[PDB]
Amino acid sequence: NFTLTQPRAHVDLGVGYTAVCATAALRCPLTDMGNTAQNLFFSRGGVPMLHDNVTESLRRITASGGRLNPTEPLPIFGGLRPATSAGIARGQASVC
Amino acid sequence: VNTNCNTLDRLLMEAKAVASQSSTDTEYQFKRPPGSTEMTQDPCGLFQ
Amino acid sequence: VGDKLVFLEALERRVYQATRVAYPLIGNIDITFIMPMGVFQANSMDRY
Amino acid sequence: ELAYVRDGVIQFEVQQPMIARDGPHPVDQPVHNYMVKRIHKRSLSAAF
Amino acid sequence: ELAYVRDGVIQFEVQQPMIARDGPHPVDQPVHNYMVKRIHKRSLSAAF
Amino acid sequence: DQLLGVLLEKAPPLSLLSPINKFQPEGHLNRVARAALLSDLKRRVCAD
Amino acid sequence: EFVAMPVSTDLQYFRTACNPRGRASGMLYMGDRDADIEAIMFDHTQSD
Repeated sequence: NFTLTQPRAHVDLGVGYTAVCATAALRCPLTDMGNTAQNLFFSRGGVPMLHDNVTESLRRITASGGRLNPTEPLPIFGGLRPATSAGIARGQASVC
Repeated sequence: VNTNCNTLDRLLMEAKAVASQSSTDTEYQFKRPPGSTEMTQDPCGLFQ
Repeated sequence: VGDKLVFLEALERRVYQATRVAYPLIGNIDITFIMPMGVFQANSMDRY
Repeated sequence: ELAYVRDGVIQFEVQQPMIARDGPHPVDQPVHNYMVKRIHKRSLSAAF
Repeated sequence: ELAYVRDGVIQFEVQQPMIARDGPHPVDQPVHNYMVKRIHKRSLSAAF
Repeated sequence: DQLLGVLLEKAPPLSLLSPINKFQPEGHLNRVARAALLSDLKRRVCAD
Repeated sequence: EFVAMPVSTDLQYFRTACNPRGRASGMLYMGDRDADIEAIMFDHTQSD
């Protein structure tokens, strides 16, 4: 595997500004303007409740009636990523 | 922010198509992947 | 245009053709939106 | 002689270009392509 | 010889004309400016 | 008749061929771009 | 052909190009695995 390298250099002799860019037209939107709430149970560090059943039922109820939720086994020392669903319909969902 | 030039110069220099803050592969708009180099223009972010 | 002789180029066939390199000038723009949800105008003169 | 071609084929050669960049991305290598296009056969009949 | 440049520079100066006005305004004096810019390096790579 | 009748199987619908050809940044797209292009295709085919 | 359905059904769903089955399906939603056309056809553990 030969590799071919060539160094180059540039400079702008501009006493002011010399180039201008402007967003002329708009193509298809990428993200989706859906209704996806934000789940705050993806973070750790706060002062928890004194009863574990309380927070467990709380997280269960919060997962009920939503789309993105932490995986149930709750892996300690992880990233707490949601379960990967199947294909997407009309674009990447945006949180609220 | 630090004061080096006037507010007009700082404002004209801020809008320079800063790096993105999301992902273009996932469907949940995760955090920005460390190392992903893509520049998106961000208006109404420097104006708050 | 105006009073100048500017070039007008649309490089998409002489370059960036049959290649895996993404054509530039297709950058993105981040826009935010805000909406109220449960506001109730507490005014008899406004509830009409 | 077309009633004896018994699944012939034809082909030619064209290659795609590429560009050269640098940075936090792998180097680029020229790629050549080789393709063959098969031959379909149909008949024509007219009675008398 | 691009492999060995080690921070090449470029420099240019500019002058500014003044206008003779009198009255309550204090006197003026001609002013000169001196600016220097650096060069920017970048490589290019391909494979074989 | 053999010609002009063979080409109908090679010709795809314009309503689909146009935006596909228009959106050619790199050939293969990610899921997000694919879904956006699909919404475009549906909007187009429902109308033209 | 007639299909049964609950009485209090969202009428706004029938105001656009809809799907008669009640849930969107097809092979157009993929990207990683071929065993997903069966995933999004009956699996009611994930949303539509």
